[PDB]
Amino acid sequence: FRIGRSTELQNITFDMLKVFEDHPTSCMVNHSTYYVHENKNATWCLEVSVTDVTLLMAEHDRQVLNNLSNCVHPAVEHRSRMVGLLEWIFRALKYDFNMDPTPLCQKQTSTVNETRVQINITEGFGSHGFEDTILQRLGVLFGSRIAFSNGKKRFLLIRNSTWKNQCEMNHVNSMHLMLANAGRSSGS
Amino acid sequence: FRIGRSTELQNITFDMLKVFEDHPTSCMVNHSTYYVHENKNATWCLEVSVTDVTLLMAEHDRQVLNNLSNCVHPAVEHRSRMVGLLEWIFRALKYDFNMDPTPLCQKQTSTVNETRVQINITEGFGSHGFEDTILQRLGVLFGSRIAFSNGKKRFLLIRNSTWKNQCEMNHVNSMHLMLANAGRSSGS
Amino acid sequence: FRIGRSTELQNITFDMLKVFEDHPTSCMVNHSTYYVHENKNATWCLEVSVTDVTLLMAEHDRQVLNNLSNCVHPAVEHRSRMVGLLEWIFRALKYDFNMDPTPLCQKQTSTVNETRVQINITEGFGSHGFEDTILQRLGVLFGSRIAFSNGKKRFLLIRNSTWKNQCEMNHVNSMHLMLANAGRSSGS
Amino acid sequence: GYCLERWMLVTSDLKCFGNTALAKCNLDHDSEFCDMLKLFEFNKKAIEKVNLLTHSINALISDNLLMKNRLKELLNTPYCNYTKFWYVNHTASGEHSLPRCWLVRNNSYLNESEFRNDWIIESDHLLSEMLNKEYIDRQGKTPLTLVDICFW
Amino acid sequence: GYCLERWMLVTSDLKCFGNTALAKCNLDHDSEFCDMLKLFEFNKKAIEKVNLLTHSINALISDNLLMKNRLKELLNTPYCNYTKFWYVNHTASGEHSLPRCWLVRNNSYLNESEFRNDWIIESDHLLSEMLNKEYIDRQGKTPLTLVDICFW
Amino acid sequence: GYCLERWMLVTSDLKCFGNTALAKCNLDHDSEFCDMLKLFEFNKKAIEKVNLLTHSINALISDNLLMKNRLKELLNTPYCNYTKFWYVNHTASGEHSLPRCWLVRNNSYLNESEFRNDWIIESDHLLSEMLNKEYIDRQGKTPLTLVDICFW
Ligand SMILES: *[C@@H]1O[C@H](CO)[C@@H](O[C@@H]2O[C@H](CO)[C@@H](O[C@@H]3O[C@H](CO[C@H]4O[C@H](CO)[C@@H](O)[C@H](O)[C@@H]4O)[C@@H](O)[C@H](O[C@H]4O[C@H](CO)[C@@H](O)[C@H](O)[C@@H]4O)[C@@H]3O)[C@H](O)[C@H]2NC(C)=O)[C@H](O)[C@H]1NC(C)=O
Ligand SMILES: *[C@@H]1O[C@H](CO)[C@@H](O[C@@H]2O[C@H](CO)[C@@H](O[C@@H]3O[C@H](CO[C@H]4O[C@H](CO)[C@@H](O)[C@H](O)[C@@H]4O)[C@@H](O)[C@H](O[C@H]4O[C@H](CO)[C@@H](O)[C@H](O)[C@@H]4O)[C@@H]3O)[C@H](O)[C@H]2NC(C)=O)[C@H](O)[C@H]1NC(C)=O
Ligand SMILES: *[C@@H]1O[C@H](CO)[C@@H](O[C@@H]2O[C@H](CO)[C@@H](O[C@@H]3O[C@H](CO[C@H]4O[C@H](CO)[C@@H](O)[C@H](O)[C@@H]4O)[C@@H](O)[C@H](O[C@H]4O[C@H](CO)[C@@H](O)[C@H](O)[C@@H]4O)[C@@H]3O)[C@H](O)[C@H]2NC(C)=O)[C@H](O)[C@H]1NC(C)=O
Ligand SMILES: *[C@@H]1O[C@H](CO)[C@@H](O[C@@H]2O[C@H](CO)[C@@H](O[C@@H]3O[C@H](CO[C@H]4O[C@H](CO)[C@@H](O)[C@H](O)[C@@H]4O)[C@@H](O)[C@H](O[C@H]4O[C@H](CO)[C@@H](O)[C@H](O)[C@@H]4O)[C@@H]3O)[C@H](O)[C@H]2NC(C)=O)[C@H](O)[C@H]1NC(C)=O
Ligand SMILES: *[C@@H]1O[C@H](CO)[C@@H](O[C@@H]2O[C@H](CO)[C@@H](O[C@@H]3O[C@H](CO[C@H]4O[C@H](CO)[C@@H](O)[C@H](O)[C@@H]4O)[C@@H](O)[C@H](O[C@H]4O[C@H](CO)[C@@H](O)[C@H](O)[C@@H]4O)[C@@H]3O)[C@H](O)[C@H]2NC(C)=O)[C@H](O)[C@H]1NC(C)=O
Ligand SMILES: *[C@@H]1O[C@H](CO)[C@@H](O[C@@H]2O[C@H](CO)[C@@H](O[C@@H]3O[C@H](CO[C@H]4O[C@H](CO)[C@@H](O)[C@H](O)[C@@H]4O)[C@@H](O)[C@H](O[C@H]4O[C@H](CO)[C@@H](O)[C@H](O)[C@@H]4O)[C@@H]3O)[C@H](O)[C@H]2NC(C)=O)[C@H](O)[C@H]1NC(C)=O
Ligand SMILES: *[C@@H]1O[C@H](CO)[C@@H](O[C@@H]2O[C@H](CO)[C@@H](O[C@@H]3O[C@H](CO)[C@@H](O)[C@H](O)[C@@H]3O)[C@H](O)[C@H]2NC(C)=O)[C@H](O)[C@H]1NC(C)=O
Ligand SMILES: *[C@@H]1O[C@H](CO)[C@@H](O[C@@H]2O[C@H](CO)[C@@H](O[C@@H]3O[C@H](CO)[C@@H](O)[C@H](O)[C@@H]3O)[C@H](O)[C@H]2NC(C)=O)[C@H](O)[C@H]1NC(C)=O
Ligand SMILES: *[C@@H]1O[C@H](CO)[C@@H](O[C@@H]2O[C@H](CO)[C@@H](O[C@@H]3O[C@H](CO)[C@@H](O)[C@H](O)[C@@H]3O)[C@H](O)[C@H]2NC(C)=O)[C@H](O)[C@H]1NC(C)=O
Ligand SMILES: *[C@@H]1O[C@H](CO)[C@@H](O[C@@H]2O[C@H](CO)[C@@H](O)[C@H](O)[C@H]2NC(C)=O)[C@H](O)[C@H]1NC(C)=O
Ligand SMILES: *[C@@H]1O[C@H](CO)[C@@H](O[C@@H]2O[C@H](CO)[C@@H](O)[C@H](O)[C@H]2NC(C)=O)[C@H](O)[C@H]1NC(C)=O
Ligand SMILES: *[C@@H]1O[C@H](CO)[C@@H](O[C@@H]2O[C@H](CO)[C@@H](O)[C@H](O)[C@H]2NC(C)=O)[C@H](O)[C@H]1NC(C)=O
Ligand SMILES: *[C@@H]1O[C@H](CO)[C@@H](O)[C@H](O)[C@H]1NC(C)=O
Ligand SMILES: *[C@@H]1O[C@H](CO)[C@@H](O)[C@H](O)[C@H]1NC(C)=O
Ligand SMILES: *[C@@H]1O[C@H](CO)[C@@H](O)[C@H](O)[C@H]1NC(C)=O
Ligand SMILES: *[C@@H]1O[C@H](CO)[C@@H](O)[C@H](O)[C@H]1NC(C)=O
Ligand SMILES: *[C@@H]1O[C@H](CO)[C@@H](O)[C@H](O)[C@H]1NC(C)=O
Ligand SMILES: [Zn+2]
Repeated sequence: FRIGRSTELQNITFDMLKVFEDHPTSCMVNHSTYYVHENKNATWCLEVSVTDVTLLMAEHDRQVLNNLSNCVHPAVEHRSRMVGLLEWIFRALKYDFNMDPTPLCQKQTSTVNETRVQINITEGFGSHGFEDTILQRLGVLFGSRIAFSNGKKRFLLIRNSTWKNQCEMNHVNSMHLMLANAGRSSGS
Repeated sequence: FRIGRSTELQNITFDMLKVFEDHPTSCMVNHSTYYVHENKNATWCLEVSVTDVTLLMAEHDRQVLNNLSNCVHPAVEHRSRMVGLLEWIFRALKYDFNMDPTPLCQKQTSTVNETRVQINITEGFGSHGFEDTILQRLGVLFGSRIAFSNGKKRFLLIRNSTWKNQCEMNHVNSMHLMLANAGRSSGS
Repeated sequence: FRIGRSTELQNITFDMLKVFEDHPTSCMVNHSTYYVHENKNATWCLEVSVTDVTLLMAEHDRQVLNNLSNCVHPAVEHRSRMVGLLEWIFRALKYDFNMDPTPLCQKQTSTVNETRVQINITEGFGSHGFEDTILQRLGVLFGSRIAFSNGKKRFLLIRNSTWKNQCEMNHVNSMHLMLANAGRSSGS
Repeated sequence: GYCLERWMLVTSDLKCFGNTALAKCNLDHDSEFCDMLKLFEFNKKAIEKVNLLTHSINALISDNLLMKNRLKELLNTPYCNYTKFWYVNHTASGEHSLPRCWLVRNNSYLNESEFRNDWIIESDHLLSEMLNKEYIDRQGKTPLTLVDICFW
Repeated sequence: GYCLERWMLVTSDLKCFGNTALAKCNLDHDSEFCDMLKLFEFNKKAIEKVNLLTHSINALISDNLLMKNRLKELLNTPYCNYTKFWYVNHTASGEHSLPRCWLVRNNSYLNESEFRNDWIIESDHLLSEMLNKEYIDRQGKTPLTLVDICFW
Repeated sequence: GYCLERWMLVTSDLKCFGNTALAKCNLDHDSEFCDMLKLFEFNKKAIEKVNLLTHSINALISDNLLMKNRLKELLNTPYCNYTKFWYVNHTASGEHSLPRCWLVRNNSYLNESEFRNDWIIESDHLLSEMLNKEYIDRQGKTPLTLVDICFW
């Protein structure tokens, strides 16, 4: 691009792969579905979804009360990394376990082979504006416009899954995730 | 105002109403009595006071243990907004429910039509300097000189009341309140 | 020092004693042993050590669950200051009592005259990277290179002791300690 | 430059600040006026529905400057309460300084004499700036080679 | 000046930016390019084992600038997504401006005309800068007393 | 300029730093010396009873600069330990640069040669600054119109 007879408009594009290969990243499939990935070579991931379907019940499932680690089965080989990444996500949400609604996770004898963590974001369950806080935090973390949309039941659900390259990693999302988790060790 | 033969001193005064109409604000009646207003048109408010009178007792009243929302009666129409504003206040105090003294709130069968939250700031009840921390936080939040004054019983009491234009709103107080509550949704 | 025929290299050394006489400070004996001191004239202190032998057991000792102040005997004259300094240390470590492993402190009927607080940093007890997080936080706080060293049992132990001038005062360590504890009252 | 809306101020008049004075906002971190301008600009662009003020309040309002002013207020020291700002205006030319906070003591605005030394030098500086931009403006257009030719 | 390794960029070419342009990084707080340079320098000096990126991510990346760009993205406003940066280069001399972020709308890079005023005037500044450093360079070497003697 | 108290230093001598050198503190964010000056000023004005140092420690001490220096210390890289600061002083005139931190390696102060390039060029800048303020001072007083008349 030639601005004038002695001036040219030039550009450079960065490659942020080696900076963020070994750190947690995230990406958006659509405005309701997000994926968090421990590092590039991890064969598993955690998807975060805004749902209108009640998947866990207080009468059948476990309350997360300072025991989030119990929500992952002891036989999972990446159990420690899974619990870590769950904590990374909870810090990224600015979640306050003292005042925010108590999350639910699946019963210990669940037949389904995935870890569910359910936060009730239905209006009136938490304080006024708690659901808007969660949706706007999702927009900050993943670039979601779900907060900018039109009182039924909603839930923020984090479930584990196998990594199938569902979405391409976003290094801006990586910077948001790491900034919300300053001081927590990462990178191998 | 004239400085020299070719220059003048002049000023502008800002109007901060439209910026802070829809957000929580606060006001100082005197150095011991404070009001937090959820927004300009709200007919209720939360009074925060430094008292020497024991109003709630551990033997008769409930202690706040991850259930602050239970301290507001379910029949209150603005219950969700009141619980939210209480959380805004606790978050503006930099309160740590893990290490700070457990707050008390009124019993379920209380005859008085007030939601009362009591924090014991008597010397020796918490760690050394906890009461000074609370009073200096009150000074930062509301402009209080109570910390800069002359070991009896003291309490920080947050009760609910009807808005009666007890003060005039302060946008510096609003700025402090919002800065302590960054990311929490507000404004309607 | 003479840089040239008309210039010189000059230096000034600061004396930060009077700035930090009345505030908590910390020292490194070696890469595993650190001491936190309330102020210059305090006759007690708290040492923080990375140890390889368990001192407290879940079967015999007390879990720290919103009751850290119970870990100091009521008869201690500096009990309130000791509990405060323990909270200052826990804030300096960026400890999250909701998601981090529950600390242990000694039983009520303990024969030893020490207040022990034990955090299990053995690999697998917490989430992945928790021990590295703690060791790197120790490096940030005291200048320790223990994180930069070569899966046996490991613990972070805070015990109380008498100040015997174990180190020299370090004002960089004081600055880190105060930055992690912004807003908490100190200085007498 | 940037023109303040009528609802922003209380004087019921149009106040436009030139870009020359407002260019100092980016470098300065102790200017409460620039924080107020950022807040007003964010609110204006939001008005013209989800309120995002809590997400950007850190980026618009400096917490350290607000803390410093509050601590000055608690110690009965002159402080900024983010309401009134003074600036020096060259009436003949229209050039003006970046507005500075009008300090407050005992719930009363500081009198003009009590910060006279503040608005004297500023005025002087303004004049000096008006005598320093002219040299830079000419130097921007004419290269050094042309001046060298005139010497010989 | 400082230059970027082959793995840093995607153009498979060597890119050295002079210290004159990079000197504006310390004063500016709205430059995403300087934040990217700080990240890349930290990563490079770490590569040449404990990763300390989470300890210094605040020091390298401005949370306020990232938050502002994210909020612009959420409002369907042009924003920086920290990938492509444009700069004005004086080809004959090699002097160049500090690179600025190439904005994005609708998941598409902003077209050159859509921010023409950003790089027209910027280009002008470059030329003016190249005509202002010459005066300062001469003024740095020759004292004012020598000029006074020439007058008399 | 601002002059340090006897108890602030360990040399048992009076050290006054001019306002010209200290004016760079506001723009700079990597100067540990300016952070030390802010701490000392806050302490002095507090001494001349509630201590408010924990409320303003963030405003006086940059956590990012401290974290960067600590991380350099942990990696066995030269770092600032906030104790000794060096500056270049023009003995004949008394003008001086803003003091910069004397780095430390292996619990030992860095030798003068190991950062010679830091204080060679710095010294040069001082002289250049002493030859650049004179031009600006004259330009501040005399307008451009007077110079134009002399040309014709
Ligand atoms: C994290 O940790 C929390 C606690 O800190 C766990 O929550 C507890 O989970 C246990 C085990 O499932 C629950 O115990 C069961 O509760 C029921 C009775 O509890 C009464 O009291 C609680 C007060 O805590 C009330 O909420 C509840 O309504 C009841 O009034 C029964 O369903 C169960 O009875 C079973 O055991 C008894 C004897 O042991 C048998 O006779 C019964 O037939 C039956 O088998 C059982 O006692 C406990 O209630 C939960 N507490 C709370 C507060 O919710 C979380 O599960 C844990 N999370 C993870 C992920 O580990
Ligand atoms: C997402 O998260 C979920 C939930 O946390 C994970 O699902 C768990 O996966 C583990 C393995 O990683 C499962 O554990 C395995 O289950 C099998 C046996 O289960 C039966 O166990 C007894 C047998 O009668 C009964 O209760 C019942 O029939 C159960 O179905 C076996 O495959 C494994 O046992 C074998 O290996 C272990 C360890 O090597 C040995 O001790 C055993 O002897 C045996 O050789 C193992 O126990 C676990 O059940 C799953 N949890 C749930 C809740 O279903 C997902 O793996 C995870 N996904 C990703 C991608 O991360
Ligand atoms: C937030 O949540 C907390 C708990 O998480 C609530 O605090 C509990 O409140 C309940 C209901 O008032 C209390 O239960 C009552 O406690 C007494 C006996 O409790 C023993 O154990 C507790 C340990 O938890 C000790 O503190 C206490 O000293 C006792 O040793 C009795 O007063 C009550 O007995 C009543 O019920 C029984 C049968 O149900 C009857 O026989 C009796 O006659 C009587 O009616 C009752 O059990 C409980 O103790 C509280 N726990 C704690 C830890 O304080 C908060 O109230 C809640 N806050 C809000 C705002 O909702
Ligand atoms: C500050 O906070 C306090 C405490 O949280 C609030 O006070 C509560 O106010 C609510 C209403 O907002 C009160 O609830 C109402 O009480 C009345 C009935 O109370 C009696 O209930 C039975 C009847 O025998 C007995 O236990 C006893 O006699 C009680 O006195 C009625 O006015 C209301 O009932 C009517 O409305 C509801 C809902 O519409 C219907 O379900 C009922 O059938 C009926 O039509 C209602 O229940 C509550 O009691 C108060 N709490 C306390 C602790 O006293 C303040 O309102 C709040 N103030 C502000 C300004 O925010
Ligand atoms: C901070 O607060 C926590 C609780 O909030 C305290 O932890 C409790 O400590 C008490 C003792 O101080 C423990 O009580 C003892 O526990 C055993 C039985 O507990 C059952 O249930 C708990 C669930 O809470 C399980 O962990 C446990 O395995 C058991 O299934 C027994 O050892 C004791 O019995 C004693 O009393 C009974 C009657 O009172 C007698 O018959 C017995 O002979 C014996 O004397 C006792 O009940 C309690 O379990 C602890 N809770 C938890 C969750 O760990 C911390 O100690 C406290 N910390 C500080 C520093 O104060
Ligand atoms: C580090 O932290 C530890 C643990 O918190 C502290 O050790 C405690 O120190 C206190 C004193 O500060 C000890 O309390 C004293 O113990 C003695 C009596 O203990 C016996 O008590 C009965 C008597 O039969 C039995 O249980 C048993 O035999 C005990 O050994 C006495 O010296 C004291 O009592 C006297 O003073 C009190 C108050 O003045 C009076 O009420 C009494 O009547 C009597 O006159 C006192 O009770 C406590 O036991 C220690 N804790 C532990 C766990 O051992 C360290 O002091 C602390 N160190 C530093 C440097 O800070
Ligand atoms: C998540 O939170 C929501 C919001 O509180 C919960 O849904 C609500 O559940 C309550 C009962 O717990 C429902 O109240 C009932 O409604 C009807 C009359 O409207 C009737 O069955 C009863 O008299 C009672 O009042 C309430 O309607 C319902 N709200 C909505 C919007 O559906 C939900 O249970 C929570 N889910 C989990 C998994 O935690
Ligand atoms: C708020 O905290 C204060 C401070 O701890 C509590 O007051 C204190 O209560 C204790 C008992 O719980 C009092 O101790 C008693 O004092 C006398 C002798 O001095 C005697 O009755 C007993 O032997 C016992 O030692 C203590 O004096 C008292 N302190 C003060 C300053 O009054 C208070 O109970 C707490 N209130 C609430 C509502 O939580
Ligand atoms: C601190 O945390 C560590 C790490 O989890 C705990 O040590 C671990 O303790 C478990 C039992 O609770 C040990 O598992 C046992 O190991 C052998 C076979 O390897 C056998 O005895 C049992 O079948 C069982 O699997 C585990 O080996 C052990 N890990 C290490 C590295 O020693 C420790 O108990 C915790 N300590 C405290 C005081 O909390
Ligand atoms: C900043 O301080 C000034 C006074 O120094 C305040 O202006 C006064 O406001 C009250 C209402 O609270 C009026 O009754 C007075 O007439 C005003 N005085 C003057 C001299 O104008 C102003 O409100 C303060 N602003 C804040 C945010 O505290
Ligand atoms: C920044 O935005 C640009 C487009 O404006 C993105 O570049 C696109 O990347 C996708 C893959 O995600 C490619 O398929 C497209 O071909 C690219 N488009 C162009 C025009 O180059 C870029 O990935 C974005 N970066 C981030 C971090 O979000
Ligand atoms: C900064 O580092 C210097 C050395 O590089 C420290 O000065 C030494 O202090 C010890 C006491 O700890 C004295 O015994 C030495 O004689 C000093 N050495 C020199 C060369 O002066 C200084 O204490 C350090 N400051 C901090 C805050 O760590
Ligand atoms: C402040 O000024 C007011 C108004 O004159 C006066 O009443 C008061 O005593 C002064 N001092 C203090 C400390 O408030
Ligand atoms: C953005 O541009 C795309 C591509 O042309 C178009 O499909 C879309 O409608 C535009 N608007 C929005 C709000 O996404
Ligand atoms: C972008 O602008 C150029 C001219 O600079 C024009 O040729 C081109 O068509 C434009 N692209 C689009 C997609 O409008
Ligand atoms: C640092 O220098 C000291 C003093 O000479 C020396 O003993 C030590 O080996 C050096 N290296 C390290 C890594 O400490
Ligand atoms: C430090 O450098 C000086 C010259 O500037 C030299 O004389 C001296 O020996 C050096 N010191 C060490 C310890 O190498
Ligand atoms: Zn800055």
